[PDB]
Amino acid sequence: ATLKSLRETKANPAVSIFVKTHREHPANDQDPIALKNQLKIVEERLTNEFDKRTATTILDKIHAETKEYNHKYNLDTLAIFASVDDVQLIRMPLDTPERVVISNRFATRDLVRDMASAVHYYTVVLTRDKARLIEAANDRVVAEFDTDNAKQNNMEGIPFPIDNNGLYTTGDGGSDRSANNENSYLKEFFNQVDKSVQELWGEHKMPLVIVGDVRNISYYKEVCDRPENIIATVSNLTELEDGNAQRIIDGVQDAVEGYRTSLHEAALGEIDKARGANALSTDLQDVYRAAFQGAGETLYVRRGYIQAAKVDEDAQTLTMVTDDAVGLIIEHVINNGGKAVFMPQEMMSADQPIALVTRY
Amino acid sequence: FLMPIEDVFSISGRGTVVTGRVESGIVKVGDEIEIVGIRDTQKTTCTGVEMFRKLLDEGRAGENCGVLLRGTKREDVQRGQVLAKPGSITPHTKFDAEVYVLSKEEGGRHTPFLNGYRPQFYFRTTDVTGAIQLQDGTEMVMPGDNVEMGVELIHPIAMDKGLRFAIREGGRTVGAGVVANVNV
Amino acid sequence: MIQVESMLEVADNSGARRVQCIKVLGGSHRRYASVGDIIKVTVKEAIPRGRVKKGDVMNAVVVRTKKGVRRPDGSVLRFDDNAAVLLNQNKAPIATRIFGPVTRELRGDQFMKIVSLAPEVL
RNA sequence: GGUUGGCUUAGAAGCAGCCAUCCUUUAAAGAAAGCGUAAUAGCUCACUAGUCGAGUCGGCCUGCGCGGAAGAUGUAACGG
RNA sequence: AAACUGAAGAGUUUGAUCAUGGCUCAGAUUGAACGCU
RNA sequence: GUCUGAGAGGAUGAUCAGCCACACCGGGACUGAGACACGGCCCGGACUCCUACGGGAGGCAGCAGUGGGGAAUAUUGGACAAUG
Repeated sequence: ATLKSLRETKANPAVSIFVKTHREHPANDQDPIALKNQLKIVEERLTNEFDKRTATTILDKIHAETKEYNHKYNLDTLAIFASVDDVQLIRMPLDTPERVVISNRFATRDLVRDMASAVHYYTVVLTRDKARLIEAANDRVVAEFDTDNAKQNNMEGIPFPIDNNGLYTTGDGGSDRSANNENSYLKEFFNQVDKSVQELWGEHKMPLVIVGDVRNISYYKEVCDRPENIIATVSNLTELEDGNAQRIIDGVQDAVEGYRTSLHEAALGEIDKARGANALSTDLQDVYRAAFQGAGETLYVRRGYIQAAKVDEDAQTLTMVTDDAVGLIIEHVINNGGKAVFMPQEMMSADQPIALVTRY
Repeated sequence: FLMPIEDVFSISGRGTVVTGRVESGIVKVGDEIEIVGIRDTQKTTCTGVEMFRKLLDEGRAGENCGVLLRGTKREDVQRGQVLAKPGSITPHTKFDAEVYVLSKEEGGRHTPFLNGYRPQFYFRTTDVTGAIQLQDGTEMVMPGDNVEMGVELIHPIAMDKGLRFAIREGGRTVGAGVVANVNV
Repeated sequence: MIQVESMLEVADNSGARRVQCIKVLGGSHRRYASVGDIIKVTVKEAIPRGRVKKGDVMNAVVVRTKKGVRRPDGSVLRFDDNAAVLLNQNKAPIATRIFGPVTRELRGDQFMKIVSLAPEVL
């Protein structure tokens, strides 16, 4: 059901069927037809290259499981991982092309992509009266750091939510309104908020997104202890005091996607560095060989590059069978401890859709 | 006569002009010439030779004359093909080459040339993906060696026995070759 | 003498008709641009469906001024308008026709096509 | 020298990490104290023999010093 | 002597019917294009 | 006139013939029997070109033909032998 189990499960044959699928109606009208077409493809493929008994057994096992599917609660892709024994049915957001892969292992490259796309971060919400802190992973709020968080127990700074109970906000103080110390007081309040954020970050380091009015964001920026840890600043999020934590998370999504895009833009420079050092392979067969013998450190794939090839394992040659040679290379790189990065089609040219930064 | 095509444009009332360094031979107004390479061979005739916005008497070897064509619609000619004397030079895709693999001191790669390698081949003014095919007894070519290999380009390229090309991967030179035989 | 917030007529065919100086370039407190000086402008009124649109920020070179330009013999040469010619992002002319005269201060390398396209060069 | 000790790991070879740290030829040499390698390679060290000739090596304690030691009108932190 | 010669309907609303009424079709024509030949 | 229609009507105005208007855009006229002149003039304009930078040249909606636009439309042919 998870990427771990799918990658660690072996079968013969193992069938991965990926069906293009829609969230809304009437777009989801074709999801039953698309699934049925994709199942016809695999039925005839299995009957052709294994036998009628294997084909009918696998297709019966997956039919019994896809009969329940509502098709009204579809995500943006429906993946089916079938063997003669077990059948797993997952709905992935991301994307994929309608394809049938039959091999000794499941086509888990799209799950690898989704896993490699994940970002875990803090969201510091600032107003002139209060600060909030939300821990987040992609689209969802992990925790909102209230008194019930139990990670604020040994806090030496003010724990979240930090209300601005400064002297000028209540009226005891010194230097009444004629002094015009509001900016200095608000600067120090955001400095203390930053102190709390840094205290909580020093145990669970991960980047922060600063959310709030443009003036508050900037006052915070010229006060933050580690301003180079800030990945994004969102100044058009609404109802920052009473709003839902999930609402804040939904607000920061354009910034988070921009940060992912910037991460790929940066990986461009890593490829150039490897090319200069002559430790980069871009030929498909060379990439396969280096990935197979554990020499691959970082694989870069054009996000949709799918090539079928006549892979020979013992002879260690690749010619153009395995329907996902790129997927097999991804699996080898992940297995031998390397990383996989799926770059957008405009960061990576269609001339060179794959690039392995090798270990030596 | 041969001239690789670098730039293609069209002038109203005059026709398609193909610019390029004339490699050899002579071209003058009225000469019949064929456009050989990438696509299928097509004949045509010369109507104008000009450079620096002035008409020239005839384009000779070395000079950068841009020759004008008759009836070519500027889409049947592209960067990479050669303007050649008819009959001379045939568009090939399978050719044997005496390829020397660069070492790591002249650029080159740290890994050998192995059968099934697909680098880009630059001949005169274009690069085309190829398919190195070593003969029997050779499985890989050590960086620094030189050997005869067969190449199956992805589209035809006009070549003759003795033309020098360069091999490249990722924009850096991985070897230099000279054609020794052209097969069909 | 052109300064920020000065309107200049456009002396080429790039579609703009009036530009406003928003920066005099080439110095941290530089006050004035004369002929041959590169300025940052916004185009304030352009012709419909031209190359340049109203509100665009771009480079120009001053090609004539009302203050005048001095010559080595001590003469001054003045014009009836302040006029610029729009430039690329690499400070090269984007003009195929130059309107009105220009001066020989544009002689050099980067404004040679302005000089050769002007109807007359003083 | 056994020997890339075993395990691990993509690798894992004295030198990522974990468990041993044994034997041999010895004058001596560690299942290695560093550098180095993707891992190897490589350069050292410990240790022994030779040369040299007389004192030398390392911890502990005490006294007085040194660095750590940047601010705003003028030296300007012995009153001179 | 002659120029004086010309006129077709079908399907589809209903459980079925008649009417109404639209839509569609069979013909002729072209400075025609396109597809196959 | 053409197509359709039994007709009445409906649609249409390629090729052939009559009439009109136009000749890169605006304006003025000259010469002449006749022009406000398609391959004439003057002035102005836009565009293309030449220039020694002072100044100049041009108008295929004639026949071929080129670029372009387009679903799409031809030869850079011959002769004045015939009718004019």
